[PDB]
Amino acid sequence: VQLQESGPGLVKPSGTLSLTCAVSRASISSSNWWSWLRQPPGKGLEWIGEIFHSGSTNYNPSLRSRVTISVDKSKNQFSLNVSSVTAADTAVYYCARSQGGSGLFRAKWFDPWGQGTLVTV
Amino acid sequence: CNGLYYQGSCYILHSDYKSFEDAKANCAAESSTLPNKSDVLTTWLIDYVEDTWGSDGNPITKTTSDYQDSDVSQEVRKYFCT
Amino acid sequence: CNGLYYQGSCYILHSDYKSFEDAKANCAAESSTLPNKSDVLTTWLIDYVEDTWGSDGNPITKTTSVSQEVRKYFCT
Amino acid sequence: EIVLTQSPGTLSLSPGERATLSCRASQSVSSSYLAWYQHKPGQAPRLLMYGASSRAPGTPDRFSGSGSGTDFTLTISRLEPEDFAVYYCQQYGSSPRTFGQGTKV
Repeated sequence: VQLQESGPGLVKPSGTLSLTCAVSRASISSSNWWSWLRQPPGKGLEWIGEIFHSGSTNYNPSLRSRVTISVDKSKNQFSLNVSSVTAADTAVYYCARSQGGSGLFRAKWFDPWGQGTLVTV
Repeated sequence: CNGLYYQGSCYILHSDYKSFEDAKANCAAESSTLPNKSDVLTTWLIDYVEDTWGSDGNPITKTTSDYQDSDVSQEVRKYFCT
Repeated sequence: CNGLYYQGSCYILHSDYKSFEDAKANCAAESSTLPNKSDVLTTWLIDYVEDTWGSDGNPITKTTSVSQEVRKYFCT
Repeated sequence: EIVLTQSPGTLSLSPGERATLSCRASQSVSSSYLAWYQHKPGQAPRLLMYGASSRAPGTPDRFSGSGSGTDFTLTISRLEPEDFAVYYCQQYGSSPRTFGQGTKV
């Protein structure tokens, strides 16, 4: 399951930053919860939400208002739009996969990561 | 019955992902309530019931106390209905 | 029994995450085996057994028209 | 939001050592559910361990993990030039999944 991130590097403050990731070697419709994560430069990582093939989205309470994660099955791309940026969101956003989602046995740990694109506000 | 059973109480899973209020509404409409963390903590059921909804309004975990202070109301999670 | 029930078959959950071969060994120790895909596809059991190992060697799923993975395994 | 703190910010060593990395939690983590990761600069992060004591396939046996509740720890028995990099704690027993600060080697 090769995940590759692609999006606009520069997003001015208060704008919407849209990062789209491509699922390869597997199906987005498969039983996997696709999550997006953040790595602020020099600080600890965070978890800015997750999505499924049915559109169900579970966010971090801190970032729930700003973020919106969507899925497009036709192009097998799960994307994330972060609105109302406050210039503190600069980070290397990562795609992620969490086994499970169709059943009751979701494995939270994000085994296959993906090279993250660095966005500078 | 069509699910787990413990001490005469039978819990049916619901694969659909829904918030706490909707889960409680569905359980009540189906003549049932959300599982109680008290009866599910020590028993084996927890292995199946982890990360599902409970009466108190928080996902069920093996921790004894110190429930998640951070709000979990606006979240989606599978639920069991007795 | 302690686990799920169908057609007189008891399914026990081993929450520990393990590969297919360790799952087979653990089930053999229990004198049981991994679930078969045929018996679970047409049942509510599927909702519980999805993304859990099966005897075929691939994860049990309703889709489709690896030894490098570890997933929660049932035992019957 | 369980805040995870990794005590040794940088454990500088030359190849060959029983390196020990530790990380604690503000609240008890259910089932010792902590999966460490690896971060080679630029390279895609890996899953070294899940459950705090189990190694995911693809990582050598030199990684041994132990812990419960508050305290969790990773140990490298011997070090090789291709096994030193940043390391992370990841608890998934709380509703928001929280990581930990890096521990560079």
